[PDB]
Amino acid sequence: NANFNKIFLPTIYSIIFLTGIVGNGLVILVMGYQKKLRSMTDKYRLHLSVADLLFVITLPFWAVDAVANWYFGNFLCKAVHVIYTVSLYSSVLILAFISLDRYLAIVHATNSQRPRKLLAEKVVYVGVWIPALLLTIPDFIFANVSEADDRYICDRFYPNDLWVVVFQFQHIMVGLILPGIVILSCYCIIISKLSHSKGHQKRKALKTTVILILAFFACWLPYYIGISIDSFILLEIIKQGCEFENTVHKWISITEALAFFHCCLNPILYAFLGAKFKTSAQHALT
Amino acid sequence: ARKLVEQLKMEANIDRIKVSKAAADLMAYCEAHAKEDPLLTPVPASENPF
Amino acid sequence: QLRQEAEQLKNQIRDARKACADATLSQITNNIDPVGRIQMRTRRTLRGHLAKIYAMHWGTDSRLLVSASQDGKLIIWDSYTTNKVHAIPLRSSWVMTCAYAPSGNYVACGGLDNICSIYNLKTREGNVRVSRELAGHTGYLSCCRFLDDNQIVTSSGDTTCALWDIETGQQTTTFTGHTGDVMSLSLAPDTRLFVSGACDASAKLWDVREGMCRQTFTGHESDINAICFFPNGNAFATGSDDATCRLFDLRADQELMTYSHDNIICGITSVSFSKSGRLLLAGYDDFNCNVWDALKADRAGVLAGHDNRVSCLGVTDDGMAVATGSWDSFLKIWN
Amino acid sequence: SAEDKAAVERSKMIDRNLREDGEKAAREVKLLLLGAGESGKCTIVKQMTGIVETHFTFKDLHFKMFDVTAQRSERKKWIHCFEGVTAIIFCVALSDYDLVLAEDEEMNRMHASMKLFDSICNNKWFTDTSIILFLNKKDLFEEKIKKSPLTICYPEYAGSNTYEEAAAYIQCQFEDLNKRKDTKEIYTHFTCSTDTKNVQFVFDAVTDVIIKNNLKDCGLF
Ligand SMILES: c1cc(CN2CCCNCCNCCCNCC2)ccc1CN1CCCNCCNCCCNCC1
Ligand SMILES: CC(C)CCC[C@@H](C)[C@H]1CC[C@H]2[C@@H]3CC=C4C[C@@H](O)CC[C@]4(C)[C@H]3CC[C@]12C
Repeated sequence: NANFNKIFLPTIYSIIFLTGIVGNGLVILVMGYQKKLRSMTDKYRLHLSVADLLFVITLPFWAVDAVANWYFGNFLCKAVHVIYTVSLYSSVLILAFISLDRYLAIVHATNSQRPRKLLAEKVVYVGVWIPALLLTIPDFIFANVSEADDRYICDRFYPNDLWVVVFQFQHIMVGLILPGIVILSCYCIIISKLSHSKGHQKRKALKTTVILILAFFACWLPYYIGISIDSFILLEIIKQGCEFENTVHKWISITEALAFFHCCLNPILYAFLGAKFKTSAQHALT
Repeated sequence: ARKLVEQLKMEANIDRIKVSKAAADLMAYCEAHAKEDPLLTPVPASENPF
Repeated sequence: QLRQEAEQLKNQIRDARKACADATLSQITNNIDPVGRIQMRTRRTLRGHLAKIYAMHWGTDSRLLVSASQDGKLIIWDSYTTNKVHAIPLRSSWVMTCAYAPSGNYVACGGLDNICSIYNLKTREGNVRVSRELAGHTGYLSCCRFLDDNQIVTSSGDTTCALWDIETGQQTTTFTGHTGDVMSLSLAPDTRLFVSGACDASAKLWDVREGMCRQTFTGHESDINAICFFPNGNAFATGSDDATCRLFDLRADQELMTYSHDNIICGITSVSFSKSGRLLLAGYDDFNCNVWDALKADRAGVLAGHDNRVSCLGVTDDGMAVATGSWDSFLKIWN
Repeated sequence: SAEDKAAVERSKMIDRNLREDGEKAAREVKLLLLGAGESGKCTIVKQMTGIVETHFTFKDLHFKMFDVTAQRSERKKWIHCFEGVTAIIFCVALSDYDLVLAEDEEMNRMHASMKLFDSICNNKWFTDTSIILFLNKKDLFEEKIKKSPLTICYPEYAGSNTYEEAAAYIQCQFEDLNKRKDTKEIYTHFTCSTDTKNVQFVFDAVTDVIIKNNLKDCGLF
């Protein structure tokens, strides 16, 4: 029933678009109107906010496509896919880099001031934006608009199923396993050193760290699972009827709509929770 | 405390003037040099170094 | 026995001061046209300091200035083009004052180290070197000014002032009489007298050549943090920690005008005048600077551009611009 | 106009030098020493004209120590210059309870020490600045307390005349004066004869303070 899709997905897309644009605009406005020097964690905030801004601005086209199928041309779909891929990969890579920086700052408190600066100023650029641009070549090559029945739809069109399987595996590998392992390892090492502490300031940070981990996986773990099962269907190793395929499709759509919430949750978690950012915003407002 | 008494005696034997005369002198000085004051009267950007 | 004589002398002084009080300033200044609301906009924003800024001083050419910070830096800027001309690293990073020689050849600095350092700028080799070091004060230095290339007058935290000799490095004259710590100092335009405002809520007028105090002015409730002469050299203005400013006249030997407001409760860190002496710039602890009216005692403008307490304030010789420096590590020029 | 280009190049060079100097200076640790009538500058100076700066290096860390016991001016007029130091080291003489000031015999010496500690701790400038407490002269205190009961200083003391109990009571009384329990911490250590634990204790306290500051800087809390 297309009623569910038409009445359910565009509304969520619009709400996510509004919340994300508001949050990222506020974060950019606060960061830009900063008179003092830029710390090692404000650059990460700027990178994350930019990536979320691109991911937010690529939403209205998907919302329209949900309402009325694609009629915007061929080049525009390629541009939308490229922007979507760039933002999606850059966001998680920036999150992993932030986790590594926090691990360096906490565990190696006194003898880690040069490694963090070098890591940011060079490795952020290289390892966040070069792998993100190199992964948009399939978007340039295959993302084309095609007419099916009386409708026009645009998405990646592979020659056969082998390319679909290998590219889905690459998507899973680059989107979940690597940033997931980095974030989990760094934050689990950080937590273990703050659990036995007695000070007040070492109990709030813990209460803020164990949240972040969840906010990653609870946003991303189900969605890839939906893909992980789906690829197994394409490999002819899972054998049930068309009902299983239909419910897998519905699960993937719903959970992707859920996972699109990172672009608006990240400003809440990585920026608005800290007291330093709130004080800076209060000075910037006045 | 002889030094304090001597200082008070030294600083007490002076001739003062009326407050009105000093106020009038200050007002006259302020009025006379009011023309040459870039802060009181804005200066056009042609002659503004900043 | 001496107490009775001192009380009688003080009573006679008060009676003489009250006798000469014919009419107040506000009574006879009511006919002049009030100045319009002053709106100054920042032109330059000098940056490069990494800590609080505690002093500044314009040059006599109205283009170069010097600023002292707690990061152990004394920077000579170029206000016109924002370029930094010099950046001298200090031996001690706890500095509270700075000065710029009238000839432009030397600079001075001092602070908690109890030593006034004179650095030479116009050197043949092009490298700034410590010209001289002056020691002998038993309290922290709070202000130091240049009479000429060979004489410097300092005020210390041991309730004393001193007139030195840079060539020999020895104290020439010592001014004593203050009870609390001396926090400010201002030289007369003719370099024949000066004033000192201390923590005993009183100001004193000293003669450089004679070496003896001439007049004493009182009327404040807390420590005096700043002082500045009127452009004609016949009056001065003081600011204290009880959120008020006062104007004293040497000839009348009594207070003339007071500047205060009910919305202000924090003290003044610095005061300055204008070229014609019509405006009384003052710096407050509430991150703001205020432009008063020296004749009508009415506020006429608020300069708000700093995120921290304003610590130093200055006006060029020709009055083209006003520079303010705060604990925000940023100087700002207003025109 | 080669003069303008030369001026711009010189400005850029000195700006780069200033940035390098600031980056180098931000890696150092700064400690401020406070004391009592004894000035609290006996053990720490030896274990390693107004303000005295002492530099040393322990475990690849540069420590600077500022002693201001020669500044007999108004403390209110220069105490804001030290806002931002890593920590304040405060010395208390344990074997000093049953003594009176030479200037004023009425006032107790340890009472004056507690008053000054309370004044320093609750200052508006030192809100997030931690305090490391060193209780000097423990052997003399142990030898003296047996002959002289600990009642001339604490009339409300009720316990056995034992060194451990009295030391714990004194430490508790000194730590009870803190009011900002949620923004600053107080570290207590009984100074020992060997010069291998005092600097180690200071190193550990500074490391903990640095970790707590990085928690705020990173935005975790
Ligand atoms: C991915 C996979 C699947 C599973 N199958 C198809 C995979 C082919 N291989 C057949 C194997 N199974 C056939 C039958 C069972 N699975 C159902 C379909 C379903 C949906 C998606 C998500 N894309 C991502 C495209 C990029 N745009 C992102 C935003 N777009 C928002 C629009 C709604 N989201 C659809 C868009
Ligand atoms: C379309 C895609 C490729 C655009 C990529 C733009 C990225 C690479 C750009 C956009 C804005 C840039 C930031 C703008 C300002 C600063 C402040 C500086 O002190 C450090 C670098 C930093 C944080 C930049 C890093 C690079 C940055 C994040």
